[PDB]
Amino acid sequence: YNYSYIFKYIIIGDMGVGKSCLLHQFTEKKCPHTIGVEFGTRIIEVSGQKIKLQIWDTAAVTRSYYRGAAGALMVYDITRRSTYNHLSSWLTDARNLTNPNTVIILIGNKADLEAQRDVTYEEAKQFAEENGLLFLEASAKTGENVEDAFLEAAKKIYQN
Ligand SMILES: Nc1nc2c(ncn2[C@@H]2O[C@H](COP(=O)(O)OP(=O)(O)O)[C@@H](O)[C@H]2O)c(=O)[nH]1
Ligand SMILES: [Ca+2]
Repeated sequence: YNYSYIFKYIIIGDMGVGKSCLLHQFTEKKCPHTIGVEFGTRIIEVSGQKIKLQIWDTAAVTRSYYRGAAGALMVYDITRRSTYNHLSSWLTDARNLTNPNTVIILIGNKADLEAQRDVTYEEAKQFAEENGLLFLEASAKTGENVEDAFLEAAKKIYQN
């Protein structure tokens, strides 16, 4: 496919929140023994425009990809409050290490584990709003809201 832009995304968050899984769900749209996908690409369509997305689970060239990041998916696990409590630390890196146009989107992953919910939708939304973040709850496992996660960022990126 004949893209016209390249948006670089980072994905960041505590270990085990589902970053690789989110990346794989988005880039393959579908192996516990594996380390887990680190990097991926996908040509999406956003406002009648074809854009190549580069997506990197980042946890020299790394610093240069950071500085050129159009978007940043900041991920927590809704079943583990500690991953939510670490969000201000990730946001500091996400802001400090990228550039002034970088669109940050908060993702509350593992939403399918509803019986294990440890963080409310509401408190997380208030954090997002306070910090000017887009915010979705998602499930990398089922695929619920995973495209929207990547596509919502991309639409806001395109407006600049
Ligand atoms: N139930 C559920 N498990 C998930 C989800 N996303 C990831 N996992 C599991 O969480 C574990 C760690 O996921 P991974 O993507 O490697 O996390 P990472 O360390 O953030 O890259 C694995 O056993 C995944 O199968 C999800 O949306 N729902
Ligand atoms: Ca990973």
